[PDB]
Amino acid sequence: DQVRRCLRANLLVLLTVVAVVAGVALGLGVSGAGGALALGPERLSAFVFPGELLLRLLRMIILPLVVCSLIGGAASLDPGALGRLGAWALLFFLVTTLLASALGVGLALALQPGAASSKEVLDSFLDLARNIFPSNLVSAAFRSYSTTYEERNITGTRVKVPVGQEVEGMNILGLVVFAIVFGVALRKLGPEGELLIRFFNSFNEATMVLVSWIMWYAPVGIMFLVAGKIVEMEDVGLLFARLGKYILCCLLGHAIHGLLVLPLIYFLFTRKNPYRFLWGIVTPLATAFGTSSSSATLPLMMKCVEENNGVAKHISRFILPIGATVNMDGAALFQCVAAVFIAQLSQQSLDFVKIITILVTATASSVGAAGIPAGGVLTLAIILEAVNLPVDHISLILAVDWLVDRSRTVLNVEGDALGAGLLQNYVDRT
Amino acid sequence: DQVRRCLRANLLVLLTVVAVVAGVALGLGVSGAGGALALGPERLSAFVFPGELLLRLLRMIILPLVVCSLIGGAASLDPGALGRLGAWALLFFLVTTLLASALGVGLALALQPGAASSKEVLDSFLDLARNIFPSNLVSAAFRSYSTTYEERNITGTRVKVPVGQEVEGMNILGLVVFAIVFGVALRKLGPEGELLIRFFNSFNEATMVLVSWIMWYAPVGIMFLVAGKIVEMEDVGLLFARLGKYILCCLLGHAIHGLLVLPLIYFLFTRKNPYRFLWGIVTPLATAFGTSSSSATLPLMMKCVEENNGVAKHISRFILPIGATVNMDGAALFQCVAAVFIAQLSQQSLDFVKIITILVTATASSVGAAGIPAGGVLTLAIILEAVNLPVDHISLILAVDWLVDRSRTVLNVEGDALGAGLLQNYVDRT
Amino acid sequence: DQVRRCLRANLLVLLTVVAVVAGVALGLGVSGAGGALALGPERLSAFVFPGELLLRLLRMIILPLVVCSLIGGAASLDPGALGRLGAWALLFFLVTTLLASALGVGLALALQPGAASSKEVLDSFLDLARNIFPSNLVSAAFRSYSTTYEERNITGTRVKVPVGQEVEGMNILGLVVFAIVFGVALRKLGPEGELLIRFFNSFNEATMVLVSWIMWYAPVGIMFLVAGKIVEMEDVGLLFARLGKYILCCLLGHAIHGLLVLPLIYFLFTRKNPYRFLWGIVTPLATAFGTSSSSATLPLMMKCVEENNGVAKHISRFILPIGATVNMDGAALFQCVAAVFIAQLSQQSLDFVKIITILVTATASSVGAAGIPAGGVLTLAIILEAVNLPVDHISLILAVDWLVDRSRTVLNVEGDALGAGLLQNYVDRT
Repeated sequence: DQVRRCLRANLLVLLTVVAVVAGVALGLGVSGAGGALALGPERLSAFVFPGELLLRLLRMIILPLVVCSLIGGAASLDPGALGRLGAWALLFFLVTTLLASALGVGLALALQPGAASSKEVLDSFLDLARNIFPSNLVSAAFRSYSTTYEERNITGTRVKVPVGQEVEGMNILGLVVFAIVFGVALRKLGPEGELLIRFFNSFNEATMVLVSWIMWYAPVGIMFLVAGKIVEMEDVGLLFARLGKYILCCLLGHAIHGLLVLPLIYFLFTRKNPYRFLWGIVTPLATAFGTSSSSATLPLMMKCVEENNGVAKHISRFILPIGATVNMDGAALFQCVAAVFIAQLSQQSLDFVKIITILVTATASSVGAAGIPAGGVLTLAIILEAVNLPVDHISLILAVDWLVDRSRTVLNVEGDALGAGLLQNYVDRT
Repeated sequence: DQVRRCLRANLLVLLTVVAVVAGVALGLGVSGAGGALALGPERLSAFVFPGELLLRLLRMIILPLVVCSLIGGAASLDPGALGRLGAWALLFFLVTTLLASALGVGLALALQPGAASSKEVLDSFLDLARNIFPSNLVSAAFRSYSTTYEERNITGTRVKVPVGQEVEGMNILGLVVFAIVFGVALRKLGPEGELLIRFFNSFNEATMVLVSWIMWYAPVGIMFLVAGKIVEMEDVGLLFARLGKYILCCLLGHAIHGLLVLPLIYFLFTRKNPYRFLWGIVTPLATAFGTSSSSATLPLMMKCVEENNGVAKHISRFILPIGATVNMDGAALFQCVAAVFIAQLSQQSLDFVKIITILVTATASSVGAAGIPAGGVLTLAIILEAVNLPVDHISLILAVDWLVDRSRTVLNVEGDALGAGLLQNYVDRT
Repeated sequence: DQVRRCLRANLLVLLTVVAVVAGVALGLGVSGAGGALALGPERLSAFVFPGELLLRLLRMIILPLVVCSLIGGAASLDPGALGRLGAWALLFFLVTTLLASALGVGLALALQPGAASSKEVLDSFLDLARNIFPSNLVSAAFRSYSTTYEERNITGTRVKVPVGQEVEGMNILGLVVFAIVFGVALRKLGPEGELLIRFFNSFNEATMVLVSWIMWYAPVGIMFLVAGKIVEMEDVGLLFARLGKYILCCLLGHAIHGLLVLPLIYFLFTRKNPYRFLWGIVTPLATAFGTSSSSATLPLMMKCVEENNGVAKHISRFILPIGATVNMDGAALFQCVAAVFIAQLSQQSLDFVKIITILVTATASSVGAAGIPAGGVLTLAIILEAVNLPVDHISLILAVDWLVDRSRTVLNVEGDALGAGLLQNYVDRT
């Protein structure tokens, strides 16, 4: 009786969990021989080919997406005409998202999950500040700046001077900055520039449907990508231990954040115990753990914040609906652990500017992730292509995304709940 | 009395036939010395320079044209709300255009006209399936994917593994696929995405006027291109024999198609003799041979299909006006013989995926060719740039385009006439 | 009392003159040691880095600016429906701007200011005519055509044949030509193509505000650019002599033009003495020298042309407001002396086609310069990037721009004043 009411509703989720559980089985059926006994390199990158085609489609789409959604979502970003009473709420959201992402990078650099087994001088801050502001906007859709060294035989015979050249791989770091600045420009332009907001916001909605079609293709690509990814490692008992250490490190980041950082930020200004606040708001967190979505939590959260932890009733309907779309600390933890776990699963050595352009671009991507159908994974592929990491390891993270999701939902509501607790103590004392 | 009523009406056609007949004369006046006695290579590519400038202008225009006309013509492509009663007519049009193009490629590979006188493994189907879906959309306006080989000294000392890189020459194969998918996306988006259809369909009409100006320049370019093309061959009696074999092979393809393939497709389902149908519709084919245009045939064809070969009168006003713009089998023959005659006039060896991306891109270009002023030749330059063939041989084909046109018009009306004969036998039996 | 009425009004001009006068002081404070005693090349291009960031931002903006302002300003270019009675005025404006620019190039090639201290054959007119009409429009936003030579061992063993390749650096020469032709196309398209004029003219006004923000950043960049530019020369008493010879040559070009060329053009057709005309129009030129702006001159100029040098009263309100925005001979002198002074300040040897694409692109940029905030300097950076000159010397020209501006304003009003004197003698004789 439930063959056309349950399976038809979430057919894509059943299809991708069948494709993952038959992707590990196909990879084990190839690894029973191995990566070189069935067929060698002449057909190794022809068995894994739909798992390359999915990445071709995703890299095709993240060029219109991050430059047409940021223009339409920074031209519709209101200044303090929206209210300076909730601008401290936006500052709190940005600061706690940056602290969440920095805690994720720090914890998955300290615990080091996945690492079980060119020389560039420290002035590559210049190689990032030349990359924020690109030289032109058509040669910043496929290639970025990079400084290489040489010898000129001056002052003796050997000295290392840097020379600059634009090498391949697009810069999403310098194409979200132009998109943000152009969105602020179209907001400042007023009613003369509404045609551009309508054009760039009908172009973003004409790309989300392409994401819908690509995610409908994505079971086949994720099956062959998992199959090609657990064969190339030539080890199955080690990769599941690396995934277990990844889940342990990300759950530890969620627990450490939501039990010691946001309580400390609440205690530093309110100077009342935040655990009484959390004991008031158990049941919205208990249903956010339940349904694993921050949309069905918001009415019950906006209700239950009133009776126990009494607020002024005009900020809890103002910062809470913009606290479940803008403030997402759990997605910041997931992007900043699941993109320094891939950097220790392929040994890319994680230069000190890759930390900055994995931290600020996952702060600037947890505020607009939950509009995309597969939001948290395509917005991880964006920050993987922004630091030139291998995107092919996205399927070992999409395989264990449910264990992380069921405790990732609660941080996104805990953040703006403690923001509602914090912002009421800047108006009860003036 | 007819100096301002006849010459002013078709001045471009008189100008281009004067420029062709003075292009062969100028090429013969240079070949009286030859390609190296007047001036050598220091001024050989300075005498043929306007015939290079015309190709620069055409390659400039086929980037906005095939990506802004396909979006506007696939967003205005109606689904079966247009009618499933004539969706078998569209399937018939696509199948007979593919069969016409395959017959053209097969016949001009078998008879081999024009051939009178890098190693890549058979897995370059991967090099086309990586090219359908490009990696990004700004680096697919000038460069396409291509797999090259090397040696890695593994398993012995010598093995041939493929490595990938994006080499120059744009991919029109993977820029019509994104345009088609984006047009279907803008159709699905409904009334929120009408601004993009108006933008991309005012951008296509603001490029057709550039085609009008370039075709007004085109006499000078075609004169110097013919002059440079019959000098470089260093032979005049052989090139006219190759053009004669080209005209013979394309006329043989038209005759074989319109007398043995579409009759066979009609006989396989209706099982009545199609030559009685053609004996009913002699005179619309006889005036389509006359005026050499499928626009002045359509009222007389839509009339004469009724009285003799009686139809249900609601499909002959429905599939016939969409059978003279969409179904063009003669243009498919002309594109798929005149682009494997250039591949045997310059020895490009015609790899087995170039047959596929000369067959499906001339099936997908005979449905939108007759809106451009010089439609059948610019849409041949498109499929020449899609397979990296030399576009410079377009002027030996535009020189003999009248002998092919006067029997190319009749296939485009014979196709939908037999489609009207076929579709009436899927409703008289239900 | 004047701390919030004078300093708040022109804060950017005070900030940039403080940044220039503290840019020469910082450069002298580094040159007290020199370019290699404080820190060598490992930190020489890290002290001059904001003066590189300003050039990165300017090269980012001149790609949307010159292709979105020319479309919107050539689609709003009226044909002779504006009037053939003032089309000779537009021809006069174009001819005197070309003569002004040619006099500037000739005078700063003859006097040779700043010159105190690859082989390509003369057929690089082909390398410019292949660059006017680019091969495609996405690979003409960052790279242009360039012919290099080789040897093929034919006809002996050594001969020099040219081969072509697209090398880096965008072609603004071939991206204003497509923009002009597209603007004429959108004008011809009529009311079907008003959406594109509104899109490309709301995109140009959404880039002028980015020029406003970049010019607000520009004090820091111009301070560090002046500081890095007077250190690298390793000479301070010579660079100020080169700037003095630059000011002398440009003032000599202004004086020679406005006292011997436009008087000669007036005398060649009217055959009356133009110095009586100038003695009538002393005081509009005397206030144009005063306020240094051609906007506050136009009412007094349009008044004072009537009473003394009597005109037909319908051309002095028609060609004078389009003579203070379109005709700017002083800006043509400044662009065509200040871009062959940089070519003699860095020894780029000034090939005979760089004269043509520094002359016609500064004729085609003095007609739309006075809409940009820093118009005369960004429109100099455009023509410096169009000929691949070093843009880094823009700050030695922006430092002495006031001495040139106060006598550059008077040529832009003298031009259309003598045009009003000229055009009245093609209607008083018919």
